[PDB]
Amino acid sequence: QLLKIFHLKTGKVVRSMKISSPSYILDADSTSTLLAVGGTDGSIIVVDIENGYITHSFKGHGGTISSLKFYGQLNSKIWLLASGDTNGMVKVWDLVKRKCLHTLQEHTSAVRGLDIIEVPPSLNLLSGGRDDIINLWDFNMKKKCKLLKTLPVNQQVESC
Amino acid sequence: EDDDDDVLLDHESKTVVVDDQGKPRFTSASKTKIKFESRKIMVPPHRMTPL
Amino acid sequence: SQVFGVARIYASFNDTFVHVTDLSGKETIARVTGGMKVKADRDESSPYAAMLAAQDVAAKCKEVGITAVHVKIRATGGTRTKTPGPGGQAALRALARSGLRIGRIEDVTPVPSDST
Amino acid sequence: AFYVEVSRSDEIQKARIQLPVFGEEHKIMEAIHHNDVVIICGETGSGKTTQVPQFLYEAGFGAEDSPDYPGMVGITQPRRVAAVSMAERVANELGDHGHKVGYQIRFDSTAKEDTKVKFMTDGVLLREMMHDFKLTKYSSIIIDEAHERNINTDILIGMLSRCVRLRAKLHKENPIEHKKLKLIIMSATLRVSDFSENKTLFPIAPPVLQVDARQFPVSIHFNRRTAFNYTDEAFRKTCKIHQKLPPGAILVFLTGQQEITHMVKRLRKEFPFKKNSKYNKDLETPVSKMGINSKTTDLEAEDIDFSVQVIDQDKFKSAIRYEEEEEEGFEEVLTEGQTANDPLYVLPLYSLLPTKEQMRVFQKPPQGSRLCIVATNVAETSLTIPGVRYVVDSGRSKERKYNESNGVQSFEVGWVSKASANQRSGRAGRTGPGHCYRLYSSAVFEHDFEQFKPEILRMPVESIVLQMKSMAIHNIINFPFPTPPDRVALSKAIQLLQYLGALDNKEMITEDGKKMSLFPLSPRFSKMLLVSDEKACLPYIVAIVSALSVGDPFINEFELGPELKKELRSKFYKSRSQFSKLDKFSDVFRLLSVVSAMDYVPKEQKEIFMKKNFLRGKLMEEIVKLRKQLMYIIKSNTSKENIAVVIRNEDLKSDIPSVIQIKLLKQMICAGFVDHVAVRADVLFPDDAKITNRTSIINIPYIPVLATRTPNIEDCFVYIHPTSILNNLGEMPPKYMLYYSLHLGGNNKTRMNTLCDIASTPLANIARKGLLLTYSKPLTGQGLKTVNLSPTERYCYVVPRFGSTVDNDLKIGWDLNPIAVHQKKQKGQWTVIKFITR
Amino acid sequence: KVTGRLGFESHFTKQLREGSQSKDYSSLLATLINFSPAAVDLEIRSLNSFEPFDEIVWFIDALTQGL
Ligand SMILES: Nc1ncnc2c1ncn2[C@@H]1O[C@H](COP(=O)(O)OP(=O)(O)O)[C@@H](O)[C@H]1O
Repeated sequence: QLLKIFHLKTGKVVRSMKISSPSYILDADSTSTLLAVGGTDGSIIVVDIENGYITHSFKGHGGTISSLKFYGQLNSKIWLLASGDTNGMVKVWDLVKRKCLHTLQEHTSAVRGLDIIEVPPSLNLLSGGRDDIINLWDFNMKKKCKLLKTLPVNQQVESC
Repeated sequence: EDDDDDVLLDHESKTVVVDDQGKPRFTSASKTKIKFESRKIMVPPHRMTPL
Repeated sequence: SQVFGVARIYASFNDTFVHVTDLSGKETIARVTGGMKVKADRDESSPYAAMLAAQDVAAKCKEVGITAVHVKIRATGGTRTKTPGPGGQAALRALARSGLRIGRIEDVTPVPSDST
Repeated sequence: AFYVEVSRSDEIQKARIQLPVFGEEHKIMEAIHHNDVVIICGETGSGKTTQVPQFLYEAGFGAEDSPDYPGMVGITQPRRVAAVSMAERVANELGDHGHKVGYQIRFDSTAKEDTKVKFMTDGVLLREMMHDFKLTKYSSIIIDEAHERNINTDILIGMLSRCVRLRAKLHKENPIEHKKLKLIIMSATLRVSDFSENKTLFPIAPPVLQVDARQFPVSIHFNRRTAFNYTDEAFRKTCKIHQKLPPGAILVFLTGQQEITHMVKRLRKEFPFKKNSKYNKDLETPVSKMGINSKTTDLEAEDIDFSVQVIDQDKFKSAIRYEEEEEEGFEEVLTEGQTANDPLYVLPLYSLLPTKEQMRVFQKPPQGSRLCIVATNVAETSLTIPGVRYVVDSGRSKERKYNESNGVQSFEVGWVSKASANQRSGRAGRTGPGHCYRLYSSAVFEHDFEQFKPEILRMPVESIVLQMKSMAIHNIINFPFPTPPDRVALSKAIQLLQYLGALDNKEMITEDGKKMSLFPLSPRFSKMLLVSDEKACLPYIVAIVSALSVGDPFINEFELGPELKKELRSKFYKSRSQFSKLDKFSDVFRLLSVVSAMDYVPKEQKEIFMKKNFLRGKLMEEIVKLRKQLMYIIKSNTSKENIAVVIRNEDLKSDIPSVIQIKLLKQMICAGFVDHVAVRADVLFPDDAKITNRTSIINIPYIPVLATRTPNIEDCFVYIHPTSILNNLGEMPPKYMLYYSLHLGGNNKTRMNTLCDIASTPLANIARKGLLLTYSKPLTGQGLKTVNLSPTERYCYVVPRFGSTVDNDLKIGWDLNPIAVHQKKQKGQWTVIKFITR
Repeated sequence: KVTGRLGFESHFTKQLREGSQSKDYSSLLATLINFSPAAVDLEIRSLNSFEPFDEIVWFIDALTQGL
């Protein structure tokens, strides 16, 4: 049972949806009006929060779904989604074409803590895990590659 | 003088248009069953003919 | 793709246990009883007590990630009732309702070969 | 108390000294000190849009220390792009004070804290004034470029006159409990007597002032011909300009976002950069393209389609047939250092741009690259480009055009006036002796360009008064407009909105009325497209309203109608009785099915259907152009996602309705035209009707609602048009018919524009929302009883009366069949909730 | 079920409106005395009592001119 409270003087339940699986990870955008939530099966719904209902489904995946992240700069045309996992993988979706950009099966435990930025579309991302590997990627828009691994000795949760 | 009878009551896209203040906005989502379970229960062969 | 736990539902006298384990048997997940939900000490073997106990176990096990449960009902065994009471069916109905796929219902109650 | 010390930078300071708006600042501020309503009659290129609010902050508006003027300052640009550009402009100008400048372009944006001299938008402060009828906050209000005569400017000053009257009345006795209100209006032309010296707008005569500037010689050049594709004409001309002419930037007055983006990418293709920075800058300008801001913002003239226009080359030349190598503007020499293939710093400027493209106009180009703007009316009076010398003008600006009682209603790009055209041309000789190229002939400029009109004249008064009701002003009959319209017509507009359901019997707008007022279209069609989101009838209804808005498609009697004429009329009637006709014989299902037939045809099979079944090519193409856009508009406003909707192909195209959907669309068009109903005269005057089968079908008399019934015979007795399916078959006309409009023929017979036929009950169900029908008492003489549930409920059985025959002052009206209602007893009278099905 | 020829209003309220425009109510009272008490209650319970009060002050002035 997903709900949203508008934080302003109207503190009423604005929208309420019936999501499929009991979920345990949410992220809103760096901007407003995008809320992504993925259940404990493979389903990552994303919701425009103003007129609150489902704007993307994203069946897509496998296993219960770990942490995820947006890519948001105000007034852009890119709008990616990060989509970690429990069985170690990162499957990046966009939101402007509803397509799996790149499938990446490389990890060994739950992919907690991944982050996306661009440095001059370059768009380097970085995905930690309950395994000790942070494993940043170059992540071009068409076809992507890998760079260094640089291995912290932790159990990294939310590697910002 | 012949009166009628009428009630008279009450896919996805691949593009964006954002806003005047940033704030992107995507088109609608497609629509979204319980299980396939089974239970086998044995019958002792003295309540067979009643079954 | 589903993964499987094992229920080990204990339909004891004056109490009811439900704790799903991964199907080896070592790593138990969310031991609850009938006592730690109700507050009366008279019906800690209540069917309602076992019902919300199995509901909380179903929530915690869906939080961990197991989706199906091979279910194994055990009565108190020994030289005693040898047969499940009402709490076993109560917990069985509860976690069969609560969104969890069920597999291979059995009976693992011990049989004595005429002990004392 | 007197003033707070201000400060500016040196170069903007001397720029303000050099521009002539610094000369009249003391006389303007003394006219403000001596009178509230001050008129300024400046112009573009002067500097009065920018520096006069800085003069007001100098004068003490925004100073808390002054007990006279401790309030806000609101600068009201009618365009939100003008609001943000002048906001960042005066934020640069006040400098160290520059953090006191703010903008508010939509309603969801509230006041930012750091400003006291804030810019905003016309509709923004009208909703602000609506929920604050007192207007405590703002000590002053600045109405700039009010010369445009917008509907927003008209409603704006019509509220503001009474607003400043009541505020000054409450202030002049006590400054403590009531502060002043300084109204400062500007304009571009000097015809401000309709703002100042109108006794209905102002019984108290307000002072008028001027403070204009200087201009370098503009050389205007009219071409020997006038081209059809004005985009290719302007593009060929501007490549020859940037190839051959001496340096000085270009402003291209063109029409819309699509054409402007096409010209900007073509200009960047023709004069490209090798440098990655400028190439990526042009890439960002081409990437960031659109925005709408449908409901939660003010609106402008970029609805981009409500236009049934059409065109050709013989049509254009027959419009300009009074006009009966070496070309003007091709005189001066190319200068050294200026290559013919120089890079061009190309910039689009339409109103639907983002802010990070609206700021990029005021950046200097790379060296060796010349600056260029391709734009529309934002840079006419509000904005001005610092550096242009060549302006080139297509002479066509998108506004509202609507002519009456014939189904022509288009938001099309007409032909701009002589005064506004010369105001566009006067941006050529602006930085130096400049060159304007008007993309037509001077004979065209003479003939079809009028000299000096308001949007309140160009738009229907029903949508005008609905706009006023959504802005929540109720004393509309005596409201001070510069052009107050016909009081008969606006009372008919209030009556029409009460008939459609926008206005109740106490004249406050309903929610359906506000959802009508959101539309940039007629109230009738807005009602249609609001109601028809029920039981899958929206493609049918959008086809019908697109057909009525585009005009008559049928080639019927603009031609024949001895040896081939008989066979051609016979095959024409066969084409009528073919796939144009399969469903009923009401009237309008043919007008649905000919457009449903445009799906049953491949694209290379285009001309055969028009050339066989007698349809007009450009109108039949612009209806299937208009259908996509109108479905986009109404899906955008009524569906749960505002902006992001798209229109696929088959759902605009077609499907086939059987029985429930044709009767449902019949009650939809009844909801469209509920006051254009008609009755066969047997049910009012069976003696005068002479109801016989041998009376001709265009002679069985029909009677409309609300029309006077004097003892003359043919007062209400208006007849059927020959161009329907009656007058072609005519067996027995059903009793209640619909029409769109009325046209009087030469035999003094007012013929119709008939649409459909209802028996009793969908007519009653439609009228229930309206304020046409007045109910009777519960009638249980021989029938079955009224069942109550409560002293405020009722399940009674009543006959309805349509045309308000209680106290019959000759407004003719008829009863209906008895129907079972479900009442609720509001405040002494029994309103109706719903009906009861059998 | 429906029943035709029940056109707008019953004779009590019709005669009341005609009597109010004709400044006397004598025929209205002659009807009102005459017809049955069950019907009298059935019409007098629904006298259209709302904000201009035309029907109810016409009835009070009718009983004034009656007695
Ligand atoms: N946002 C802006 N940034 C820089 N300069 C501007 C801006 N807006 C207008 N200007 C310049 O300021 C000058 C004064 O024009 P403006 O005050 O805007 O209109 P008006 O002449 O109608 O008062 C113009 O020459 C124009 O080029």
